[PDB]
Amino acid sequence: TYTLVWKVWILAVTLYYAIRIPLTLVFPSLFSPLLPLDILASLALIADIPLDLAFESRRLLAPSRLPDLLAALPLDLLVFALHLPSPLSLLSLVRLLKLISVQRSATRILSYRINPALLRLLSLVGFILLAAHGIACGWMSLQPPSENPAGTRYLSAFYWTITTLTTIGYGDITPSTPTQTVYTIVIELLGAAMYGLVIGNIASLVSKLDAAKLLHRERVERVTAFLSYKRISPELQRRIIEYFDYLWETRRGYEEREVLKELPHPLRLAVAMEIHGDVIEKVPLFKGAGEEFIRDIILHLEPVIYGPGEYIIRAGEMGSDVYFINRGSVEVLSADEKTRYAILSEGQFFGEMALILRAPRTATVRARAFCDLYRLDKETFDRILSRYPEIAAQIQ
Amino acid sequence: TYTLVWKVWILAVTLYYAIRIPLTLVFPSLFSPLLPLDILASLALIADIPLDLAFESRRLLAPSRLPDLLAALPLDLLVFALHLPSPLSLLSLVRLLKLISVQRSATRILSYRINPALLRLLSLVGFILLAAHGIACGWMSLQPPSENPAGTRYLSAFYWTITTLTTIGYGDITPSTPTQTVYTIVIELLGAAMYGLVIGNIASLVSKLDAAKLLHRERVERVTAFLSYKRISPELQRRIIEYFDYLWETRRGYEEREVLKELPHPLRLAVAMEIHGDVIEKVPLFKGAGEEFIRDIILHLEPVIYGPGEYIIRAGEMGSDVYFINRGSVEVLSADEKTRYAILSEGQFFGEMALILRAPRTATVRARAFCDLYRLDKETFDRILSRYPEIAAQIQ
Amino acid sequence: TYTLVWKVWILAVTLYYAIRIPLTLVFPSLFSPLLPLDILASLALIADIPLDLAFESRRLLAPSRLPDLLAALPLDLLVFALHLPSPLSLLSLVRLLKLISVQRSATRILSYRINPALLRLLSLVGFILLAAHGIACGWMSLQPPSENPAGTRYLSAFYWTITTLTTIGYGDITPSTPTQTVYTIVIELLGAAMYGLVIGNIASLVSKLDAAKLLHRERVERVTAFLSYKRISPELQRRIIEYFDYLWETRRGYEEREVLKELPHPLRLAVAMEIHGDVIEKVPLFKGAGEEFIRDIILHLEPVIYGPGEYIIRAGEMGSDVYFINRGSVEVLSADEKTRYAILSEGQFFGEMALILRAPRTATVRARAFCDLYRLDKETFDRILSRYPEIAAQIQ
Amino acid sequence: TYTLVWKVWILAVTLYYAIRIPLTLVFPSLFSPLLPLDILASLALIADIPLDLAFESRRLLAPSRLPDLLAALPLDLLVFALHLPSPLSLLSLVRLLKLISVQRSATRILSYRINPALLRLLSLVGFILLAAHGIACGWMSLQPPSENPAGTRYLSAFYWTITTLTTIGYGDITPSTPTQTVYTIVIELLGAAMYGLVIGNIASLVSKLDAAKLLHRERVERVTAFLSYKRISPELQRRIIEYFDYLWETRRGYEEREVLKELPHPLRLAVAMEIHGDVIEKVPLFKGAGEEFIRDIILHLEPVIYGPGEYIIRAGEMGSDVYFINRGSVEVLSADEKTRYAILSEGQFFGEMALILRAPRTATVRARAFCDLYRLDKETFDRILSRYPEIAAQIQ
Ligand SMILES: Nc1nc2c(ncn2[C@@H]2O[C@@H]3COP(=O)(O)O[C@H]3[C@H]2O)c(=O)[nH]1
Ligand SMILES: Nc1nc2c(ncn2[C@@H]2O[C@@H]3COP(=O)(O)O[C@H]3[C@H]2O)c(=O)[nH]1
Repeated sequence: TYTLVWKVWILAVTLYYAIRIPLTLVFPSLFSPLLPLDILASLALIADIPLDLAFESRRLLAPSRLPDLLAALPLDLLVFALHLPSPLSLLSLVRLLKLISVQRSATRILSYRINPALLRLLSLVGFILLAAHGIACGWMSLQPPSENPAGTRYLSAFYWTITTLTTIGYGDITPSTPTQTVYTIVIELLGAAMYGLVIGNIASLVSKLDAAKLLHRERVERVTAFLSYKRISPELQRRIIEYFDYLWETRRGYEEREVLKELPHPLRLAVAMEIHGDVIEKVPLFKGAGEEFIRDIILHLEPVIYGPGEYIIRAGEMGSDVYFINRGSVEVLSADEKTRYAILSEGQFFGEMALILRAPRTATVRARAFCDLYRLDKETFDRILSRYPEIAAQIQ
Repeated sequence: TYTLVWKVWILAVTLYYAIRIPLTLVFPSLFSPLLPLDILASLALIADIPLDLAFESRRLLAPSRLPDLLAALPLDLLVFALHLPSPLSLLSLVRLLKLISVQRSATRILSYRINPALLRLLSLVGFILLAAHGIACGWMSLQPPSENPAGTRYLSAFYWTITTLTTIGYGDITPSTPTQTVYTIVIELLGAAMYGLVIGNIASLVSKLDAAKLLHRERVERVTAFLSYKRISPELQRRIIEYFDYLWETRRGYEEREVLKELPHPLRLAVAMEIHGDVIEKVPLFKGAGEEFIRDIILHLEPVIYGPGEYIIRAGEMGSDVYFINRGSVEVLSADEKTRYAILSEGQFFGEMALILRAPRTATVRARAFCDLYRLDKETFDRILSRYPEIAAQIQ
Repeated sequence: TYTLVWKVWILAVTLYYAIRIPLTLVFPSLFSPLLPLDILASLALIADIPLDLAFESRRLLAPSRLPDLLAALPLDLLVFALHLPSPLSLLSLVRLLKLISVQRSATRILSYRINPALLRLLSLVGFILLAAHGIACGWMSLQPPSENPAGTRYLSAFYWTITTLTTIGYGDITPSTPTQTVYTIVIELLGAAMYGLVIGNIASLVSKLDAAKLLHRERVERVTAFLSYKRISPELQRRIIEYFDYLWETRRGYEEREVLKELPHPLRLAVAMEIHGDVIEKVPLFKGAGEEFIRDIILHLEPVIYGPGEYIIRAGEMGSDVYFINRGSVEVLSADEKTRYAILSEGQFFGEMALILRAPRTATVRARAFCDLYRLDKETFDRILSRYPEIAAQIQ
Repeated sequence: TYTLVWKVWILAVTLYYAIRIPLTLVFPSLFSPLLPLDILASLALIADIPLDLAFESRRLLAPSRLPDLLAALPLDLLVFALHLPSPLSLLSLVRLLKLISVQRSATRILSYRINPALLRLLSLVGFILLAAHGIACGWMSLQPPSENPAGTRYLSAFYWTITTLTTIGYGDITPSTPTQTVYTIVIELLGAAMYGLVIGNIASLVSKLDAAKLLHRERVERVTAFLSYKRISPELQRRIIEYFDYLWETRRGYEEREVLKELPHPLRLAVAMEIHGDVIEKVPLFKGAGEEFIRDIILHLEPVIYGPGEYIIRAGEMGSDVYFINRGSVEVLSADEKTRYAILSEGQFFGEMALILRAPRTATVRARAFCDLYRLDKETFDRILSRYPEIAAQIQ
């Protein structure tokens, strides 16, 4: 927590040089009442690399280290103190190689807090404005010298380098000399490239913007276009469509057994233990068993979703499996579907007299709303029951 | 159904303010014979938030609620009644924060009726025109004052703010003062950003436009480029290609067992019951069985597709499985493939003397057109037959 | 084959109207020595709809039929014969609704011959040029009338409507009147929209251009970045990389068992019969078996790929499975890897004394180049051998 | 290694013609003191096609060969020696068809060293600059003839053809004649097309730029948005999130059993042998077994990842499986979780008294950091142990 303020300070220092250096190459009337900030920022840039090594790499010559090395040394201040000429002063731009280090720091200190496409887009907008400043300083540099206030002759140059980079091109102020025209051609290429990069990053940002909502929309029309071929009845097709509308608006389209298959075994055990915690210590058949038994029955529960009105259990069937209610409600009717016995709710269960006995179903269990209930098969229970002899004697 | 007309009314009210307010900031000669519409619309905006709470959230200070709160209060009408000056009148634009609420309402009331990329594109076109109006009003505001009809001095400003935002840039009318030039730079940035967003949304809209037809086109060339490596004969390769052309033009490329695996168990049971309804109550071996038997044989049927001329059953083979015709036709030939016994059609079946007996095939069953027929294996039938003793005695 | 020439004729007729009608709205000095082509093309458009019904739909009021219906009737020729004025002549553009029918015909008569993105891009380029003609005619229409040759006053208008639609915007010739300026604003919107559609279709065309070569490139770096974490030796890692280079440059990256799983059972049987045809009728253990036996052993062969130098069979091992060579070569060495017994090639086999006997390996079988050989497990052979009693007696 | 220098020489020769030929069509005052380079380069182009056949195709009339054939012959030098006129000289551009051969050579000699989208983008930038030269030569050609230095009248033409292709369009220098205007329209179309191709390739380049980091970011929010529906506790949810942060920052998001399933059987055996090499020759139960035994136990090990504090083995449980530590550390506690017995590290193992015996767990094994350990089930060990009788007698 005390290296992040140092990274913010280094970002401020390099942003300071990025605004100041091409502005003082044009005007040498600056730098003279402003040298102490150069002193402070140069000491900061030369002292960052020991703190770049220690407390940053443990917790000096590399192909991914030398921009910071070339940015560290005071290659500037010699130019502005000794009045080096125009084709030789330009090496004071070597401090601008520091921005690669700040890019590479910012693309990992907050890379998973925010979207990687959005971070790249914001970094590109920052570099484009910060480069439009330098291009405006260059255009202001190679103008014919005339008496003009230093605000207005910068304002026209910045207006020109925004008109050229965004490819609008009013053409109200144009090149005159050939040495202006070569500079104009090369920044037309750079402006078209930057605007292509911006359109590419926005196209990569809004393409993946709705993927969960588009994948579900494709999966819901694949089933519909298939069942229209099979000449299905429209009522059942409407029931399937309202099932998918439920499954989108509750758990966002994702199937249960394919989400918690991407967890390892102890975390999947922990999630299933947290889910079926207030349910499994209620049945009067698993009481008195060990903790070894509950962890093995709790990993073989299978989720199903019954719509409103679906017959879970018909009276008079064979019947094999027990059902644990998790979210919805359900009702229990008689064999003639008239006399309501009772109503069940979440945290309860039904069908427990099927794991131990070969009796046929004794009632009709109809769903009321969407249920989201789990089930346990008789074969799976007796398969993982064969290795526990004490409960194998308990159920007999 | 009576809240949707209220949402349409609120959209009309906020669109009314979005057109009117920057137009009356430039011309104070309006608002005076037009105050009653302000009264009606302000009452509507201040009375929407009780109906935003009740009958909308049940069926007041939140980070996703405060734009509607700041849009609700009559922060306007005080400016236009008391003649507040130019840098202070601009807070009458706070009503324009209402558009966030209308965006968030419209992106969920009709989000699955239409395409989410198309909805975002239409909303962006709406916001771009509705913002081009305000930018034209701003450009018309900071002009040098001269006698000019109020239609033409708006028409040139709207022509300018469309020439700048779409990045054409004729340059026939340009900035003159510095305070115009700063405004021109900032809306050049906004225009390049909006046009990047439009190109990005169109690129995300037409990329996923043919996905079902492109996925099948990739799957049909992956098989062809693989079988060209194996040095396959061109006749069988042409038969595979016409198989995939059939499977595209009938059920749109999708495989049967991977479409109805994305349904839950009761809906998959209901779909299979609707498909094999007029077929399974015709065989003279499953008649007299229970409803528990039919629901378990109907879930283990496996679809296959035979091309025109494919040998389904050769006379003299071992033979294990029964076949149920669903869509196409098929013919039955003798052992020498000469004397046609009969012809079968949809709704019928063949091979029923293989589930119960160890006799060899008694004829040759050749397909005629594309068949789309289901089959049932003998091992699967006898596996799910072992738990039903009465039909296990019936077949003996 | 004789309806395609009629579709080409209808495309020529509607392209004729699309070039001619806005050009003759500006110049009424045409149409008079050119009426017979109108007669022929109008008869063609009114006679296409019986051939649109018969021999096209079997092999009259619908929401996808009425553009052809409105294009069929001679709503034109009345305007140009009776000299209808300017705001009323424009309904002669209703013939231009025929292009929807030609679009919908061309997007299905050759939809799978070529790429669906490329077809949409070419159709959009056609519509953009064909609309730039009409927009040029409109700009030429609402000019101030002056004596000027009819080639040059069209050439400047077409130059303007290409400068505006491609968003270059030289600005050398501009609007003058307000009624020109409104037309300029609306086609600036249309030009920005069309150029957004072109960039979107090119971005959707070149994104999926290399998918087979990019998917393999991702799969080859996922394995490398994983095995670099496990601290693997660089020699084996180089051998894995040259394996993937082989598997790209021969069968284009695709795995064998996931390509021919997307075929149905009879076509998969036919492909496996064509592959293992000149191989399986060579072993002296399957000779004398039936055709029922070969079709069941041929569906359980499993492909493996051995690199140059990989030990297939080590002398002295347990050994269970037989190997069928398909593409590469292999060599057979002794127990001390010195005395070469023989060399094998494609179409041959080795390890046949493992299906019938519990003897240990008798030699060392080293690969020489990449082999691409199939294998058959002993358990699978004896599992599908248990149901054939005669070969079960033959092998004993 | 000595054909790559020849390909570089041919690329240099065709780049030489691509710069020189349209520049000498405008100025016939060249070519005369510069013919010997034409002689050398023409001999190179006519002698490349024998080395294109031999040592390139083995290691003459084809639809993918004839551009090189038409580029080979000296169709030039006759024009510049005999002073052919303007509409007939243009066939000297046929040498420019050589660039297709260089494109097709470069798109395969270094196609998997670098990114296929990046290669296409760099090739398009090369072709766009190399075509902007020729378009500038054409614009310079059809100018009104006036005395002007040959550097400046080229510099304005290149400035114009960069202003038009990047769609900026200052409009400072414009067409004058109609024959200039037709050329301007056709290169406006070409410039809009090229800039659409550049934006499309950048949009296809930066879309797939972070796929491994975006796929993991989607998989980590799918689990979180699902477990928020199940009303899970925030502490376990934080533990799941830090698990996924570990699994990203170590092995880049990929699951173990789905990476080395995309290898064939001998390479998967070799990778597992390299991983479990310094581990399996340490247990005092597998010592004295054969090499046939180790290769079969080493293919059935299953990876699991325990977080810091997860109970691997609880004292008093049933217990079945043995665990092999690979990367992390683990600690062994007593039944009351107080007295630390020992600490284990990588290369070691625990739980070996579970494969042979039906005793219950004798301690508590808690993880300390992230472990990355493999396990072997008792049922799998005894299943692959049943076919080896000597170790089946050794364990008793
Ligand atoms: N008969 C009966 N069963 C009930 C009642 N309430 C819940 N159930 C459950 O409904 C189940 C349906 O018959 P089961 O044999 O599956 O076991 C039954 C009970 O577990 C009730 O009031 N009467
Ligand atoms: N009891 C005991 N077990 C240990 C010790 N160090 C490692 N272990 C392993 O811890 C395992 C836990 O009990 P096991 O029966 O699985 O087998 C035990 C040993 O293999 C130790 O000091 N004491």
